Amino acid sequence: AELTPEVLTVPLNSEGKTITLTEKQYLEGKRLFQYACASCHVGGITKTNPSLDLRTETLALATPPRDNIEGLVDYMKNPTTYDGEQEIAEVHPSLRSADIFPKMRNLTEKDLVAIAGHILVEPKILGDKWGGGKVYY
Amino acid sequence: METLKITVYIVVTFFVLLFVFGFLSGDPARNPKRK
Amino acid sequence: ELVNVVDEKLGTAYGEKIDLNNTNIAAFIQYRGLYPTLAKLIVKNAPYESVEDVLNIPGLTERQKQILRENLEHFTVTEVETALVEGGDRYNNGLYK
Amino acid sequence: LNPMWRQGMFVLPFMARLGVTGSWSGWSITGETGIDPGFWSFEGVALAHIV
Amino acid sequence: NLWERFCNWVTSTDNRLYVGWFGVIMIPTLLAATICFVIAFIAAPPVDIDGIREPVSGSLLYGNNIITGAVVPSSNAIGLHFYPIWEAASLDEWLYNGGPYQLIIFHFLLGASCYMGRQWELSYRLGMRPWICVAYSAPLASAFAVFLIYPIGQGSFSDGMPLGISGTFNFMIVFQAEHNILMHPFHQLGVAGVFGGALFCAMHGSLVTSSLIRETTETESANYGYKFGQEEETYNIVAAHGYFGRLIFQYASFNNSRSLHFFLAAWPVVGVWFTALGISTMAFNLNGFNFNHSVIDAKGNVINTWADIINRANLGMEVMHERNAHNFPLDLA
Amino acid sequence: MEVNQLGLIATALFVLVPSVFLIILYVQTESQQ
Amino acid sequence: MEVNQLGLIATALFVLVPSVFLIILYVQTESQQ
Amino acid sequence: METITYVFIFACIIALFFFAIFFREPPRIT
Amino acid sequence: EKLAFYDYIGNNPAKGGLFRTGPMNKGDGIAQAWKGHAVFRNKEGEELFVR
Amino acid sequence: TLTYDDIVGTGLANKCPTLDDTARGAYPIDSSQTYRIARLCLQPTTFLVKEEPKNKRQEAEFVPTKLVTRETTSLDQIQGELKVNSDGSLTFVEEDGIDFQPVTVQMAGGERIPLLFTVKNLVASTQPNVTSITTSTDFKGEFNVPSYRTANFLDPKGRGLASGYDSAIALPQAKEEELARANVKRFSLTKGQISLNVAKVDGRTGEIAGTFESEQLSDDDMGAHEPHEVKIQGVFYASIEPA
Ligand code: CLA
Ligand code: CLA
Ligand code: CLA
Ligand code: CLA
Ligand SMILES: CC(C)=CCC/C(C)=C/CC/C(C)=C/CC/C(C)=C/CC/C(C)=C\CC/C(C)=C/CC/C(C)=C/CC/C(C)=C\CC/C(C)=C\CC1=CC(=O)C(C)=C(C)C1=O
Ligand SMILES: CCCCCCCCCCCCCCCC(=O)OC[C@H](CO[C@@H]1O[C@H](CS(=O)(=O)O)[C@@H](O)[C@H](O)[C@H]1O)OC(=O)CCCCCCCCCCCCCCC
Ligand SMILES: CCCCCCCCCCCCCCCC(=O)OC[C@H](COP(=O)(O)OC[C@@H](O)CO)OC(=O)CCCCCCCCCCCCCCC
Ligand SMILES: CCCCCCCCCCCCO[C@@H]1O[C@H](CO)[C@@H](O[C@H]2O[C@H](CO)[C@@H](O)[C@H](O)[C@H]2O)[C@H](O)[C@H]1O
Ligand SMILES: CCCCCCCCCCCCO[C@@H]1O[C@H](CO)[C@@H](O[C@H]2O[C@H](CO)[C@@H](O)[C@H](O)[C@H]2O)[C@H](O)[C@H]1O
Ligand code: OEX
Ligand SMILES: [Ca+2]
Ligand SMILES: [Cl-]
Ligand SMILES: [Cl-]
Repeated sequence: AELTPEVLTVPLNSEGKTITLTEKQYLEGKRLFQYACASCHVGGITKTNPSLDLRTETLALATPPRDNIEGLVDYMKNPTTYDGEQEIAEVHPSLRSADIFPKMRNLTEKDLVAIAGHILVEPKILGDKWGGGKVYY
Repeated sequence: METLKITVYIVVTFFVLLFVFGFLSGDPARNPKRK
Repeated sequence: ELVNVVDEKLGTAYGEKIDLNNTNIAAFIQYRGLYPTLAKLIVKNAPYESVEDVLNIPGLTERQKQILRENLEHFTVTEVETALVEGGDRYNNGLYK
Repeated sequence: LNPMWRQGMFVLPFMARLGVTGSWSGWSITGETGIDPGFWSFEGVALAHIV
Repeated sequence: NLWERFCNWVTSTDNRLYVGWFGVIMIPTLLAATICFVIAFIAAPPVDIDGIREPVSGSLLYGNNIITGAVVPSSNAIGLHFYPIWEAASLDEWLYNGGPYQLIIFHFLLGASCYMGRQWELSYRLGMRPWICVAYSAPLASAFAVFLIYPIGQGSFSDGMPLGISGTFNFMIVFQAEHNILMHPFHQLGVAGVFGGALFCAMHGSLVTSSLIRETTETESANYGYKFGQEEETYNIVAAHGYFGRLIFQYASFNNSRSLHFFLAAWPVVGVWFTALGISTMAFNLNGFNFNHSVIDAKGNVINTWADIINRANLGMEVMHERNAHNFPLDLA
Repeated sequence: MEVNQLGLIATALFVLVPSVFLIILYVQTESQQ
Repeated sequence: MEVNQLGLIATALFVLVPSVFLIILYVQTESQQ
Repeated sequence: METITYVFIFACIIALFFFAIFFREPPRIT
Repeated sequence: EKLAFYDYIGNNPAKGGLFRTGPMNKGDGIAQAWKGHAVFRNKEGEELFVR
Repeated sequence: TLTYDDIVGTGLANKCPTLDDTARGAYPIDSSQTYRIARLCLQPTTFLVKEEPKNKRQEAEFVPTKLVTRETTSLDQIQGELKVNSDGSLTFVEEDGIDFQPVTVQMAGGERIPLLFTVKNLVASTQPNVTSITTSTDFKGEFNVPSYRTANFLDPKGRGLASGYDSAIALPQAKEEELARANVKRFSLTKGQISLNVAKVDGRTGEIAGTFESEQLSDDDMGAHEPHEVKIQGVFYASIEPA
């Protein structure tokens, strides 16, 4: 098995348009995920709220859907609850709360796209390990 | 419990004072070779 | 005579759908637009005589009522099991990932 | 209905005869509660004999 | 002067067992710890170790044998709080919360430290070189690590090692679950220390026994060929050196008895120092090596190693240990 | 506890037969001179 | 047959404790000359 | 019954400790 | 109930055996409750007494 | 006004607040104004356990016990609605608070009685025609006693109600009829009765204080054994605010 462009092909929007990430983009997304998110999102789970996770099905059932690149980038800019009824930027890292979350200060749009691409590609690589918790370790 | 606490404090203080003043009572002299 | 009530509840419709009177709130994650606001209202206002009485929760909006109507077929109502709802287990039943 | 002589107690009646009624675990062979036996419970007598 | 006579008696080398000033502290503390241990191991009521009103019975009268019996560590609700008898409202409360464990371990640790000091003291009174106490510092450091330092780092004397055989095994298994001690280099150095200590003990014993000089006939035991206090060496050091130098090569063999016996002292003592330090450093949660999901294929699939199998076993222990005591996802202490 | 019954006598024999054996060999050693 | 279990160990002790006693004395008598 | 056995064996071990310390063969230096 | 328990031949000390070992409870059981005094009558209704 | 550093370690945190000795007033109650209990504290001082006689009919009196779980027994921070009924009786319905404490008391002979000392879902009313809360006001009421262990508790053999084994796995071929009482855990919700006797009133600040006696059952070990009847006696304090 290799990191083929079919593996690195992920939804871009909710309409159905797709994008293909480069391996450098995927590796930079993994590095930035480990830098800014993995302390609470290691393995695709959420440490401080285990009932939600970063599985593609869970992101797809979110409001608005977060199973594409644009939805995940929008979440990184303006995070909300799962039903999209309240904004949670004061307790979740974001660009709009980069003053209280300093690790989000130097994140560019390309960094956000790479992080979103890593989040979307990791289940396709790891199977049930992504978001599975310690059962699948 | 209060009587027990005072008794244990007295016993411990007695043994610790024995230890301290015994090691102050010329312990380096009490060796077989020198002094 | 001596029966485990949780397994008996799994024998009912509690084991197939979301019971409005017994199920832990995290199960409301598995449908769109229920968690956490509508789920909090549903768990707060339980017990329910029937499923459609979830539309009569006070303070519901038109959008939330439409969301509940779209998930009406995913809900059941059973008798309130004491072991499932005591100790605050409807909010935290000790199961994480 | 289950006193000490029904239970094969041989040395418990002699301690009870000379005035040892209570136990460190709270009971009394007289059947009452509350009583503080002090050191001289049945266990205290047994410990004194071992020492 | 009564004080001069008492000082002469305490430091007297003519006593059958030497007392000394370290022994003036050591005898009451070790007597208290021993008496309380025997009484608690036979007759203590069950102890709520995890602080969750789930008492664990460790005494013989409450349904244990020698193997399963233990003095149960004090309650998790107590933590590192000092819990003497007079702090409890009654003896029933003190026994319920595991007060005997704190009494025994505090008296034992003080008495064993004074045992080390007493070893120095007697070596000084006899004109000996003083470093037997340094060798004894390795098991003493181990006792301090499992009874004091690990509770301090973890924040509760409930996480100290229970005073029992099966309680010791429980301590080992939960420790491997939480810290991966097998993958810690200090524990590996400790295993090298104890395996090498057993190896070099068997080696030195067999090499000396092999080179014993013929002093007896075939009927009697060879041990009667040595007389206590004799001046001549009872075995041929050169013959043992010739054997062991032909067994491996000449320069792997000690021809110096003093260097050999220093090596015999030094190898297990340094190894046990390192494993005691491993227990203490894991008490501050600096755990053994974590190689979980270290080997990754070209696509990104996890290729399991033996470390992943160890991780599966550790996960089983982790999710089953103290099965009612955890309310939250992370076992942070 | 519902323990094995023979576990008493076995344990007793496990103490008794070797110990007295050693005791025999000790006492006859002491009476030699 | 519902016999006393302790009887077995009792019988064994009744055999063993005095018998080995005699054996001890006899053996230490034989090694005296 | 089993508790009595364990305590008996332990007490025999402690008695043996006493005799091995205070009634040992004296090391006679030759 | 204690007075009635004294009036019972199982508590007579001259009813045991040389090799009937153990407590008195090992013999007839552990006493739980007095069943009450039994009065026997015939069909006429005259009171009858057990020897 | 004692800070936390003045209180920690001393045991005063388990004590209910006391009213002054020169305070025996009356707190007026308007039938239109709604009232709340802003703070209800219950400090138990005595646990009595009903003995179980061997015979079917006996005295069956309560015996004293020794607390072994230290100063972890008081219920505090309890809030509720204090409504006025049409009969003039005042009804207290609790809503939330620290309304339960697990308590283990030791009977003579070493036996331990765990119980969930609780006033969970307490509804307590007075006698009719109470227009002012005085030192003769009494609150008689009932509460729910849930199971001492909840459904996720695992027994030493790993059996439980909502989690765990359903059989004795270490006896794979033993008969399961004799072990059905231990294998099948049951959740019990019993009823308790409590009487709160007002003894001191502060008509200015709205505070009342007095004594309580409650009756409930002890822990049944998820239906393994029968519970014991427990009577709890102590003092209480309640702050009554106009809502
Ligand atoms: C060699 C004597 C000795 C020593 C050192 C100890 C030591 C101890 N006992 Mg103890 N005990 C002893 C004999 C001794 N016991 C005997 C003979 C009995 C039977 C009567 C008991 C019965 C007993 C009970 C029943 C209990 C203890 C407890 C304790 C602990 C705390 C005691 C305390 O608070 O004292 C405080 C008193 C002092 C600190 C005295 C101060 C006097 C000097 C100035 C010391 C200053 C301290 C400073 C660090 C300097 C140290 C000396 C320095 C030169 C190194 C402690 C480990 C308790 C325990 O284990 O709790 C868990 C407990 O409950 N003991
Ligand atoms: C083949 C496999 C193997 C081997 C060889 C070892 C070897 C060792 N392990 Mg280890 N371990 C293993 C597998 C193994 N382990 C596995 C699989 C696990 C996971 C379950 C662990 C988990 C584990 C833990 C958690 C710990 C060890 C420890 C140790 C060390 C114990 C020896 C020691 O500290 O002595 C030193 C001496 C003592 C401990 C005794 C102190 C004696 C005091 C000072 C005096 C006592 C006096 C006494 C009461 C009275 C005497 C009676 C009479 C004369 C009066 C040793 C290096 C321990 C360690 O590192 O030690 C700190 C430790 O805590 N292991
Ligand atoms: C096939 C047999 C075998 C071999 C070769 C080893 C070898 C080893 N084990 Mg191991 N082990 C074995 C069986 C074996 N084990 C079994 C059956 C068990 C129980 C299931 C264990 C349990 C065990 C544990 C729990 C641990 C080890 C550890 C170790 C390492 C250090 C141990 C040590 O110093 O021993 C004492 C022996 C000596 C001090 C003598 C020296 C031996 C060295 C290693 C050989 C050097 C020879 C040299 C390289 C050859 C060329 C020389 C020439 C140029 C002159 C070592 C690699 C430890 C470890 O993982 O360390 C990293 C450790 O923690 N073992
Ligand atoms: C004055 C002596 C005496 C008395 C009256 C009692 C009385 C009692 N004991 Mg007790 N006991 C004693 C000494 C005594 N004990 C001693 C010294 C010990 C330590 C070994 C014990 C250990 C003990 C235990 C462990 C138990 C009792 C129990 C009992 C009760 C039941 C009695 C029973 O089953 O007897 C049975 C008696 C016999 C079967 C008679 C034995 C007859 C011998 C074997 C005849 C020997 C013949 C001889 C070999 C012939 C030699 C001939 C040769 C010279 C030619 C009873 C209250 C039991 C009880 O219920 O307690 C709760 C119990 O469990 N006792
Ligand atoms: C077809 C073919 C090839 C045929 C074979 C025929 C042929 C001619 C072959 C020969 C050629 C040849 C050798 C072949 C090459 C193959 C070869 C290299 C084999 C590999 C061998 C191998 C795998 C390993 C062997 C090396 C090995 C075991 C090393 C271990 C070294 C080791 C750890 C030693 C340390 C020992 C030590 C320092 C500690 C001991 C301390 C101690 C307690 C004892 C010492 C001691 C104690 C006493 O108490 C007394 C009193 C004395 C005094 C004393 O000292
Ligand atoms: C449960 C609560 C109750 C507990 C009960 C405890 C009460 C203790 C009472 C002690 C009474 C005396 C008995 C000891 C006598 C003795 O030992 O003879 C040996 C000699 C006798 O006195 C020596 O011998 C001579 C005396 S004599 O002439 O032989 O009589 C004398 O000349 C010499 O100076 C003197 O040193 O004693 C000595 O050698 C010096 C004192 C050493 C004794 C230390 C005790 C052991 C402590 C070990 C701690 C851990 C133990 C754990 C178990 C494995
Ligand atoms: C006669 C030997 C019997 C051995 C049986 C047990 C073997 C154990 C397994 C192998 C171990 C190898 C180590 C030997 C090491 C070795 O090399 O030994 C050799 C040694 C004899 O060597 P030497 O002739 O040099 O004698 C050495 C003397 O100088 C002593 O210093 O043998 C013995 O003395 C051992 C005797 C048995 C010791 C154990 C006794 C077992 C008792 C168990 C309880 C019985 C209860 C019975 C209940 C009914
Ligand atoms: C909690 C304890 C710590 C506080 C107290 C200690 C503070 C330091 C003050 C120093 C006191 C030392 O005082 C010390 O006492 C002993 C007892 O009289 C003296 O006297 C001793 O002398 C010789 C040894 O030289 C002995 O044979 C003699 O029997 C003995 O009396 C010491 O010569 C003196 O040095
Ligand atoms: C190395 C030997 C040292 C000495 C050991 C012997 C000392 C005397 C022991 C007396 C023990 C009491 O007496 C003996 O007790 C055991 C229980 O313990 C009883 O046994 C009874 O109870 C157990 C439960 O404990 C039941 O499972 C068992 O079926 C039943 O028989 C015996 O019927 C009785 O005879
Ligand atoms: O106590 Mn004894 O072990 Ca140390 O981790 Mn947390 O706490 Mn419990 O769990 Mn895992
Ligand atoms: Ca009143
Ligand atoms: Cl555990
Ligand atoms: Cl937790």
